[PDB]
Amino acid sequence: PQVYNFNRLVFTNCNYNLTKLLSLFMVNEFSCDGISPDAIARGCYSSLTV
Amino acid sequence: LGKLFVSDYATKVVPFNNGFVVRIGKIYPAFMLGSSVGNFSNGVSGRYFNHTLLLLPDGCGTRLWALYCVIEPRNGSYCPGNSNYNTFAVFDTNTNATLNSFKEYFDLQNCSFIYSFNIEWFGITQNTQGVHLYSSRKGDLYGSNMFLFATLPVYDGIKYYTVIPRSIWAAFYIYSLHKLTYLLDFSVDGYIRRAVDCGHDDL
Amino acid sequence: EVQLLESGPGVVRPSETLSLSCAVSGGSISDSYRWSWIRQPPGKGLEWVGYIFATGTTTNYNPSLKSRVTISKDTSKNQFSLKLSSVTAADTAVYYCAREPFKYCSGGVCYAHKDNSLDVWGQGVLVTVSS
Amino acid sequence: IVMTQSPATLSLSPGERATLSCRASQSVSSNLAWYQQKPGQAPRLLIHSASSRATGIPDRFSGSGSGTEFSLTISSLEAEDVGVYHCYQHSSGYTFGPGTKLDIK
Amino acid sequence: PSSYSFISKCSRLTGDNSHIETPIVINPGEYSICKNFAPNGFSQDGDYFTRQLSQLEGGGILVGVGSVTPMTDTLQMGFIISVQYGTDTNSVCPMMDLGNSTTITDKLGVCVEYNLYGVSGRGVFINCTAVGVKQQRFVYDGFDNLIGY
Amino acid sequence: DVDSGPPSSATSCKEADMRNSSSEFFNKQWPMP
Amino acid sequence: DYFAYPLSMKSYMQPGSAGVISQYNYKQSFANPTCRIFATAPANLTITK
Ligand SMILES: *[C@@H]1O[C@H](CO)[C@@H](O[C@@H]2O[C@H](CO)[C@@H](O[C@@H]3O[C@H](CO[C@H]4O[C@H](CO)[C@@H](O)[C@H](O)[C@@H]4O)[C@@H](O)[C@H](O[C@H]4O[C@H](CO)[C@@H](O)[C@H](O)[C@@H]4O)[C@@H]3O)[C@H](O)[C@H]2NC(C)=O)[C@H](O)[C@H]1NC(C)=O
Ligand SMILES: *[C@@H]1O[C@H](CO[C@@H]2O[C@@H](C)[C@@H](O)[C@@H](O)[C@@H]2O)[C@@H](O[C@@H]2O[C@H](CO)[C@@H](O)[C@H](O)[C@H]2NC(C)=O)[C@H](O)[C@H]1NC(C)=O
Ligand SMILES: *[C@@H]1O[C@H](CO)[C@@H](O[C@@H]2O[C@H](CO)[C@@H](O)[C@H](O)[C@H]2NC(C)=O)[C@H](O)[C@H]1NC(C)=O
Ligand SMILES: *[C@@H]1O[C@H](CO)[C@@H](O[C@@H]2O[C@H](CO)[C@@H](O)[C@H](O)[C@H]2NC(C)=O)[C@H](O)[C@H]1NC(C)=O
Ligand SMILES: *[C@@H]1O[C@H](CO)[C@@H](O)[C@H](O)[C@H]1NC(C)=O
Ligand SMILES: *[C@@H]1O[C@H](CO)[C@@H](O)[C@H](O)[C@H]1NC(C)=O
Repeated sequence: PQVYNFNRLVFTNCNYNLTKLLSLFMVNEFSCDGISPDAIARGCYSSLTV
Repeated sequence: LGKLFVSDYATKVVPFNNGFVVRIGKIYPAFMLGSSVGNFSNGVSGRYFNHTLLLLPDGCGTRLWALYCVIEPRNGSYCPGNSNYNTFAVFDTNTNATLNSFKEYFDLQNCSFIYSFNIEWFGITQNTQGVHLYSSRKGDLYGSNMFLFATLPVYDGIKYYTVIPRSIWAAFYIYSLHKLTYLLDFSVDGYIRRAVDCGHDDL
Repeated sequence: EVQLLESGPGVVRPSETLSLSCAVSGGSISDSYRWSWIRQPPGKGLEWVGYIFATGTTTNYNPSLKSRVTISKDTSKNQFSLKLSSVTAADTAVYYCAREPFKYCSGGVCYAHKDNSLDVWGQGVLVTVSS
Repeated sequence: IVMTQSPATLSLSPGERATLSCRASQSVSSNLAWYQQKPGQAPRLLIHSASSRATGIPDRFSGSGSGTEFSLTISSLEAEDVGVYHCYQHSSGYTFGPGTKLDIK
Repeated sequence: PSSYSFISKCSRLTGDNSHIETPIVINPGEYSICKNFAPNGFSQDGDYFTRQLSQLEGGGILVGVGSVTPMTDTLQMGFIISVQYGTDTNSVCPMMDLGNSTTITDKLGVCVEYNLYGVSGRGVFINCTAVGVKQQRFVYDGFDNLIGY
Repeated sequence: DVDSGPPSSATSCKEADMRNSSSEFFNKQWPMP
Repeated sequence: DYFAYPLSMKSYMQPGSAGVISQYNYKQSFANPTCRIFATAPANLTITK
């Protein structure tokens, strides 16, 4: 969808293959605050909002 | 059964700021939470546009349906889409008892999800991660602390809720939640049995 | 249906301002996208004079008019008027009240493109500059 | 911009395949209309897109074209159709065409 | 999609002769009130929308305008990712092979690196009488430090 | 996407007796702060 | 440390990337005052594509 009608996914109790997601998409620019992308890849968290 | 004995709850619309907590008792409250609210074709207030969240107890108190649908008022007699319309209520005569009554008034279309929870205090809050339902049943039954038992993928900010009348003096009280500071006393077993509201008074 | 009769003088002296009044008789001012003025010198093609938004005070004009034109609306009397200043013999024409309609007004939502073709016109009042 | 209409004074006969033509200085995004003006009458709209016919217009009218070239096509040359046909564009500014002219023989 | 589109104006026109144009803005993480006009996307640039807000919405006329930009050769997406720590008994973990579930009966009293349901660290595990709530898997102290499991 | 069950076949809705808060049946207060 | 690198993938060389460049190709060391530079070689000089 468009920016103003964005879809939100919340994950709580699941496992996901971050290698698969990054193999598909090609990042052009990322800017993180309070966490790094590699930190997401190497650790667990109580929730993930996309 | 004859005519239904109900109240004005179906027409009143009240804000949903920070959520509410409900004291039960036995009967279970029925709610209609939505974002955009207007009025029907008869001028009676209480129409919810777009996706609306329904919390409908069912199964003689053994189930709590959770629906996120678009309710369309049917144009039959005594129904919300007719010239004559007083109120809508959910009545008993079956695990689909109160749900069938609701479908007699509205037609459910584009239901994103339908959930059933097998089942006091009840409470609902909304956050960036969705609508959270809390209940004291997940903890000790004799206790009053509410525990999370359902996270619902409803991400549009709910701004209004309506208590749906029910026709089976069971009374329940709804209290508003606020971003307060509290002093919670956890015992050895972990449950809270004594609290202080810091902003209540000076002491 | 909306019918747009307009009223004003027919003879305007040089440098004296020209005022016309077009009152709408079907619906209201607030049931349309924007209301516009169109002129046509005798045998010289049509010409766009400007328009006024039905909601809001935003207005646009023909740049060839040197900002001599002020078109306002008054919802109380259900009319929108036109003022052209410093009138000349070269400005004599017939002025057509116009309307730009919504594509649909359903529910409580009216949707119109950024620029639409004029749909319902008035009869037109013929002015002249002389002495 | 500067619109134009080619066939100037295209007199006709009852029953034809009358084809007008209106060309723009630059391409318009199909935002071209057709208007018909009887002698001493407010202009009456015909089409509000490339070929989007408007309400009340008899089916015999069907324009065509996009970008820089357009046309208005009439076959049944009925006496209630003799007159003047402007072309209006709202893609850039708001301007009207030179104006055609038709008559019987 | 057909084309990229976004809201350019979302204002409340108040009353009188609509001479006050108050813009309605959003809060971080929230949706816009003008998204209900063209939820699937704006058809053309500069589309105009109007709506009559009821008394339950502040009153006035809600004017919405959207803008449309052409689609690119490759679809370009935008992501906003947020995480939370310590707000659940379970966790979301990536496909990291930590190994296999081990036992602490042979390691009581010895400092061992642990990763328990997404919560990781080092500590000494000692058999104890149950305190705290059972379903709440973790017992934290007054400083958000794990003291029971 | 959920099926939500078959649409209801009831031709008409059931009449409900409307009572305002001023009625003695629902005006009874049992405070529970 | 110089190498050929497309400008479209310059995001994969930022500190903290989870992509394949950091894991398997190059990871910048921040033990010394360092700068990362992406540029374009001269068109008709001795540098051969
Ligand atoms: C929350 O709920 C509200 C409803 O209260 C939704 O608002 C509706 O949104 C939809 C989708 O945008 C609108 O649907 C459009 O309606 C137009 C109505 O115009 C004519 O059609 C009806 C049909 O009977 C006539 O009765 C009416 O008088 C008009 O003559 C349709 O024309 C549209 O169809 C066309 O849309 C575009 C046009 O470019 C193209 O895709 C097609 O050509 C298509 O044919 C369209 O269906 C609807 O009008 C809004 N109002 C109402 C009352 O329904 C909100 O969208 C919703 N919020 C969400 C979903 O986030
Ligand atoms: C681990 O501890 C459990 C729980 O016992 C508690 O902790 C002990 C340290 C002691 O303080 C007990 O009094 C506490 O109640 C042990 O489970 C109990 O074991 C005892 C002895 O066999 C038995 O009589 C009880 O019925 C058990 N109770 C339960 C609920 O299981 C357990 O045996 C300990 N295991 C080890 C390896 O030390
Ligand atoms: C996560 O997904 C990736 C992508 O599907 C998996 O990588 C694949 O591994 C198989 C195993 O031989 C290869 O045949 C594929 O070619 C790989 N796909 C790639 C590299 O794109 C990876 O195995 C998954 N993670 C786990 C833990 O299984
Ligand atoms: C009670 O009604 C619900 C309607 O929401 C039924 O649930 C659906 O039933 C249909 C038909 O059996 C299925 O196709 C759907 O997949 C069901 N959806 C869900 C979310 O349950 C439910 O089956 C009914 N109860 C019984 C016992 O049949
Ligand atoms: C019912 O909705 C209409 C919608 O425009 C509104 O005008 C009317 O005031 C509403 N009824 C009441 C009692 O406010
Ligand atoms: C809602 O359901 C109808 C009925 O099939 C369907 O046509 C429409 O696309 C659905 N809308 C959404 C947003 O899923």
